[PDB]
Amino acid sequence: MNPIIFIIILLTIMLGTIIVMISSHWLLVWIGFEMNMLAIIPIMMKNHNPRATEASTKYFLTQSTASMLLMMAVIINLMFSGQWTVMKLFNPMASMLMTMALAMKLGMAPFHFWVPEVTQGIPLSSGLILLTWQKLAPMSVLYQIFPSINLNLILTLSVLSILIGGWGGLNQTQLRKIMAYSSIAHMGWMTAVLPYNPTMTLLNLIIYIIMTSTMFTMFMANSTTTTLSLSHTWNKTPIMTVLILATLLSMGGLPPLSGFMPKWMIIQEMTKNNSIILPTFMAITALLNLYFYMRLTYSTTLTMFPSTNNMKMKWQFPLMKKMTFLPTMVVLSTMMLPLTPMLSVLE
Amino acid sequence: PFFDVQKRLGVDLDRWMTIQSAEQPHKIPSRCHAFEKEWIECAHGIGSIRAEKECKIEFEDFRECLLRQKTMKRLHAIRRQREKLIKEGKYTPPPHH
Amino acid sequence: MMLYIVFILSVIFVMGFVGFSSKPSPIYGGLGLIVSGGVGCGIVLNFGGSFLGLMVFLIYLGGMMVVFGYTTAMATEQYPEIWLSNKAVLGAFVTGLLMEFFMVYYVLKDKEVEVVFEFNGLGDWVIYDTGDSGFFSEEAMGIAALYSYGTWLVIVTGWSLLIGVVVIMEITRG
Amino acid sequence: MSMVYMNIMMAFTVSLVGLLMYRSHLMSSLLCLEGMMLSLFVMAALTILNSHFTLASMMPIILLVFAACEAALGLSLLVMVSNTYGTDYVQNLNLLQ
Amino acid sequence: MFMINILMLIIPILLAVAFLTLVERKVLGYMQLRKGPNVVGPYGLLQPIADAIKLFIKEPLRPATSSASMFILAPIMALGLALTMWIPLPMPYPLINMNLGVLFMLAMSSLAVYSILWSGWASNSKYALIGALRAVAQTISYEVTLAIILLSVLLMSGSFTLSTLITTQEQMWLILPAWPLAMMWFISTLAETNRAPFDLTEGESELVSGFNVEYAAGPFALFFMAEYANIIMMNIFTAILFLGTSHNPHMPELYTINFTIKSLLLTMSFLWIRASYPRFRYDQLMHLLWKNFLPLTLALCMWHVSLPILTSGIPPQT
Amino acid sequence: AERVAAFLKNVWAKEPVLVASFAIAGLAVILPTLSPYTKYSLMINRATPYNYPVPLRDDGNMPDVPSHPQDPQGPSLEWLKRL
Amino acid sequence: SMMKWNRERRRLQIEDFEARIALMPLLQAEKDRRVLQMLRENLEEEAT
Amino acid sequence: PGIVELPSLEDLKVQEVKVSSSVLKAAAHHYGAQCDKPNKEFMLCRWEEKDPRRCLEEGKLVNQCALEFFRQIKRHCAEPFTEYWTCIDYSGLQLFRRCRKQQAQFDECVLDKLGWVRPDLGDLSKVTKVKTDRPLPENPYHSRARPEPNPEVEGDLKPARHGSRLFFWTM
Amino acid sequence: MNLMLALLTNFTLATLLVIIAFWLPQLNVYSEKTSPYECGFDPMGSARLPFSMKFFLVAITFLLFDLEIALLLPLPWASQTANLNTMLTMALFLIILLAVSLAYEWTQKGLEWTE
Ligand SMILES: CCCCCCCCCCCCCCCCCC(=O)OC[C@H](COP(=O)(O)OCCN)OC(=O)CCCCCCCCCCCCCCCCC
Ligand SMILES: CCCCCCCCCCCCO[C@@H]1O[C@H](CO)[C@@H](O[C@H]2O[C@H](CO)[C@@H](O)[C@H](O)[C@H]2O)[C@H](O)[C@H]1O
Ligand SMILES: CCCCCCCCCCCCO[C@@H]1O[C@H](CO)[C@@H](O[C@H]2O[C@H](CO)[C@@H](O)[C@H](O)[C@H]2O)[C@H](O)[C@H]1O
Ligand SMILES: CCCCCCCCCCCCO[C@@H]1O[C@H](CO)[C@@H](O[C@H]2O[C@H](CO)[C@@H](O)[C@H](O)[C@H]2O)[C@H](O)[C@H]1O
Repeated sequence: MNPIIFIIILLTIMLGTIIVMISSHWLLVWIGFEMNMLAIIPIMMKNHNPRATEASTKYFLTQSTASMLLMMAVIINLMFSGQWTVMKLFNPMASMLMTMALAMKLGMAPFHFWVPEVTQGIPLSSGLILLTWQKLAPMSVLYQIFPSINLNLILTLSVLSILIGGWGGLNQTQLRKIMAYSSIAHMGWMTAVLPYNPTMTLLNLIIYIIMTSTMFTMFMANSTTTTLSLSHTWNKTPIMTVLILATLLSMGGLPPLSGFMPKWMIIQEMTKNNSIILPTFMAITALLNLYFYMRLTYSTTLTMFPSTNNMKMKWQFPLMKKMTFLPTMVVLSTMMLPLTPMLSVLE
Repeated sequence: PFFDVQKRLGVDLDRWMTIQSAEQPHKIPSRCHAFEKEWIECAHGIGSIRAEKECKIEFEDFRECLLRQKTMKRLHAIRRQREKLIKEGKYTPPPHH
Repeated sequence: MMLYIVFILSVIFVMGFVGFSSKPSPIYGGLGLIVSGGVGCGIVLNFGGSFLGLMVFLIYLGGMMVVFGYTTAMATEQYPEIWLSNKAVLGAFVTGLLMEFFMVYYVLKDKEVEVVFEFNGLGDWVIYDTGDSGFFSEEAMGIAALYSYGTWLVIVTGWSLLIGVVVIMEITRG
Repeated sequence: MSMVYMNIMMAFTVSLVGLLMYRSHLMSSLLCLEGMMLSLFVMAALTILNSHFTLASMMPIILLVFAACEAALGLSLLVMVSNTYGTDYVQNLNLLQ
Repeated sequence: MFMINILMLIIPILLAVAFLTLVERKVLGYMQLRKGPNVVGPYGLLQPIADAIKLFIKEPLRPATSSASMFILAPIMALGLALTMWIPLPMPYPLINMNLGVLFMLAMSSLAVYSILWSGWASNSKYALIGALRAVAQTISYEVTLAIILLSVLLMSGSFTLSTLITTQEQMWLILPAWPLAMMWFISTLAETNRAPFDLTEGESELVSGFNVEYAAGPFALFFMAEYANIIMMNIFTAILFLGTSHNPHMPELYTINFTIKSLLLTMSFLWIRASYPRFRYDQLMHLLWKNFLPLTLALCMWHVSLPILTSGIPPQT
Repeated sequence: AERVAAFLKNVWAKEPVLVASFAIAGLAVILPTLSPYTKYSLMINRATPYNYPVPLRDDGNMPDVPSHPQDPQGPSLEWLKRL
Repeated sequence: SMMKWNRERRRLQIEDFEARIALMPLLQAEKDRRVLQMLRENLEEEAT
Repeated sequence: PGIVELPSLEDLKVQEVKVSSSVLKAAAHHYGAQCDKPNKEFMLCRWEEKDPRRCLEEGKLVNQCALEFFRQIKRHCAEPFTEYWTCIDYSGLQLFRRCRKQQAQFDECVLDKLGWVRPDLGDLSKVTKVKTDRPLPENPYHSRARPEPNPEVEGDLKPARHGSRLFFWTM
Repeated sequence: MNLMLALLTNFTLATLLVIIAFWLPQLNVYSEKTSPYECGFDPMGSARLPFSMKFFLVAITFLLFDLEIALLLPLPWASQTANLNTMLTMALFLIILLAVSLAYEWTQKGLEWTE
């Protein structure tokens, strides 16, 4: 891939997301989704190996099916309303189809099976796009149709995502599958608060993106994709292990780290609506996420695993990866709890 | 939209196609033009929570124009009865019907 | 009987879908899809969309022609499967036709049928517009407005088609 | 609703079940995807034509344009899957278990 | 009176096709310094009848490995669709007056391709398969260029109605303002009809007989009839598209006379071209269309979009 | 101007088909700007009456609106009669 | 030549379009009466 | 939901202009000039009332002026007019351009006898004013009273009292 | 109706000719006569074996080009718009982007058949 071609394709991925976000017409929203899927597959196939081919095919089949259900909902909405405006849907069957269509696009459980596999099959840079940028467009549509979403359906997906994400991460030794299951679990929190306060869905989304972007950027820096490969970081870049520790604890929602904020704010919103059993269940089940974050901090930062002799050759060479924005993202990933009231800007 | 860049910049990218009461080529009106306009003008500015309740009449009529469900039920009721009366030798259609 | 023209075409429409949804050899799946495109064009034509109908037929005829070529290269086996050659294909094919027949039988037996949702079986002509005396086609004016009104739609569609060429070449350059 | 909708909606459902219930050939599933667009195209056209909403008469055309892109995208992936395993069978795409 | 009209269309077509085979054999004979049929009937006039009778009393064959239903279906589509291509032709009055006759013929011509694909495939023999996939290649070559060539011409006519092409050319043939398009259209019709130098799906010297190598007797005859009916129809369409005949509503026969002469001469030129050139290689046909005709057709399409506007010559919708 | 001529003449010898295409494509883009007739195309499209000309309710102060189709007031198509 | 003929055809189209405009008031009046008569006929049959 | 009010069959009866479309097309241009005033008032009524029942009376004056128009042609120009629409009737598209010679004969006949002048190209497509005594309809859409708008939130914007007031935060 | 009548007659005549062709001639069917043809010697393998497509990339590009015509075919109607300034710009825009896509595939050797 010619560098100019990569930029144009990369700009098209953003263009499709932006089209969804600025569109007031259901057709243009669907077009934006198609444009996004068209441009992301070549990024997935960038390295041209059988695994990347499998991931791209599994991704394409899933996203195509969601687009069909989404467009079906739009046409049903047109029959029962005669209009195309992006807003609440006027038919409950259309609401179900759109909600499920967006659930597949996000990778929410039980439409989650593709997220672990696609993420594992593609490079880290592509996985970063998949688990962060690709969340924006479906969430922005959910942010506009939520008044007509069936409450039981959306909360059922949120609960299942948190459980399935929590349990799925416990068995993983690959860093890309850990980030996939962690992503599934975090998506559950975003949609659980969606019916009550959409602002806290945006807050959780932004903070999830900052923390996920930081973790992928640190994995890219040392070119690590397994738990054991990451366990050598202490012997080359000690500073990196400390940043991984702080970021991982934040992702686990431990105060006083930034990652505690979205969980804190979502519990507040749910209790204000006399929803007590669900936030309690959610917070406890999120302890599964913390458990398999803590294993990574054990093998990465708090202990020292054995090295290999050839590691000494890497002591003589500096990191040359861009690590774009890493110093800023890690500070935002960890030291933002004192600034929590700034969430009103999202209002 | 999520980001209303269209309103901010004043450009009009897709609002033109959103409703059937908007300006059409050569002013060809849609079949339910009047019903849409009434519902859009009833609910303008007051929000969906209020509009769901205070514009049911306008919406209910508009829905009838779109899918004609009440009308077709009425015709099936009339047609079904004629079958009963024609088949019983009770009513006879006039020449023009 | 002729008043039910659109319904009769829609019955063949579903039957074509059962043809390729049962998933025999893609040679026969393509045939099923060509039929559905044909009577699908007929359905849209009978609603006043001659241009829309003929084009979906034209586009799908070229698409299945590419599919036929790809089937002989990448989706062919020694004994391509017909609807009668496989129990899973025949079972799906039979199931879809019986589910189609019964829906037809009730809606014709009663002039209404309930299949999850209420459908009126009075014939599709009853919903048509009564008056009409414009000296033009409405579909043509609406479609032709893509270039005056649909400036934004042309940009996004033109870009996507251009990117599509760039993308397919990246994907297929191993 | 009108009776045509019953069969067009049924057609979409048949292809949806067709897509979700795989066999071996990945090509067969790509046809079920083109089947769903065909029914979506037809059902959109009936609604738009019947209601006399002129400006959306271009909507079904745009629908086909982005169906062609998906089919071209799907066929491209099938080329690379076939070049790897020598068939388009979907059971070969299980490295990532 | 409409059924009689249908028979007055298709029976003469089958007679014209029968005698086109005689005219082809004679014209090629004399261009090859020989005579061609002149024994069976005076000047070979009974030769087409003898060939027709002989084929339909010859034994048909169903190959052992063939797919029966598609094997028989394919020749029926071929002849059925070939005759369907004639119903919208204004001669000067069409049998069926369509708003979109031009697009109807594009759709039917695309459908007629499958009578080649399915006959070659259903035959389940290698030479048949090779011929069938050449048909796939040939359609990919010309279909995109053919439609855009038509669109450029219709931008001067303003309509998709075939009868409006008669009105557009009332003062002058469209070949004057569009001879570059007429050139590329004429080639495209040779490719579209699998005619030499683009007779590739059959390609005698390479594929024995190509897509219909396994067909015999009557089923073979239907394919042969369909081919020659398509030759005449596409030259009528060329004559209507570029050599418009003036129509007098009170003397419609005079249109039909001048119109027929032009179509005969254009059909004669197909035979003339067959006697003159070697065959293309079928990847060279793809490059001819995509690398030469397509860039020029795209440019002329923009030119003919702009020209009516900049000259204020936009035609009417009617 | 000499470097371009060598390239231009070179492509006339190797790819005359592409030289002709770009030239025609260039004319399709430029001439509409420089043509004195392009303005009339929109006026003729404007003057074609697809719809009924709905009358206006006369209120008393419409000097330029005609009362009868043959009255002098209103747009005239004399420019088109002579075009 | 194509320019000049197509200008004439546009002039001929307007003339044709103006004839329809002249008759539209008469046809519209007939249409209104015809629709109302049909409905009134429908209404009476429905009563019995 | 009400019983649709439909007029009586006597209130709908009128003398019908029972001539073919080729007859109407032949006389359309002169008919447009001669019967403009009743026609324009009737068309103003339909696009204002939006109801065929509210315009019946003006729709009868359209026919009475059409019959009077065709009665004058019969009195003075029956034969020249009869050739002309016959020529129009022959054409499959009823084209004017195929009957220019006969159109002339009818055109100078109505000029000499009746003083009628043919409208120029573009005349019949003008938007014209029309005086009427029918009052302007006030609720032609039969709209209900619209819901009241939400009471406006206005006044002077002051800082939030004690800031965000989020848990412990003092700002 | 007329069109449906015309189509039925066309395919009815074709089917009648096939029926006559199959039931009029005297038949003598045996295995060697109906065996697959291949120049006198038995076929070597199945004709259902995969047949590689060398123009596969052109075939996919045809699907994308074959939809440009649907977008361009409305042009004769679009030329009747009042807003010709916007028209001509958008019509020329589409064709140029189609030309650019063709140039890209051409310059990147996408139209060359694989060996
Ligand atoms: C104020 C409001 C906000 C409140 C939220 C909490 C704020 C803290 C958030 C921290 C954000 C991450 C930034 C942490 C900076 C860590 C700097 C450091 O520890 O020294 C790095 C040291 C490098 O070792 P060296 O080889 O000598 O130097 C190479 C680099 N030039 O590395 C090492 O050599 C150490 C290797 C052994 C690993 C020891 C692990 C246990 C000690 C970790 C302490 C940091 C814990 C951070 C976790 C969050 C704590 C709240
Ligand atoms: C995943 C498979 C997807 C398959 C999709 C199949 C087609 C789906 C059709 C969706 C439209 C069905 O529409 C469903 O039935 C009728 C439609 O009048 C409605 O019927 C009901 O709702 C309306 C509400 O005013 C009233 O008539 C009344 O309350 C009741 O009749 C339902 O409220 C609607 O939800
Ligand atoms: C990579 C992207 C490539 C994008 C390329 C886009 C190329 C577009 C080139 C401009 C095409 C239109 O160019 C423009 O056409 C209109 C005519 O319609 C002309 O406009 C002229 O005619 C119109 C009506 O026809 C009159 O209303 C107007 O008074 C007059 O100026 C403009 O003078 C000309 O500048
Ligand atoms: C707006 C419509 C009209 C504009 C024209 C649009 C289509 C433009 C087509 C691309 C033109 C430039 O791109 C093309 O790239 C290839 C590189 O492989 C060049 O070079 C190649 O072409 C020719 C034919 O294939 C070969 O003989 C040559 O060996 C090879 O180098 C072509 O000479 C050039 O024409």
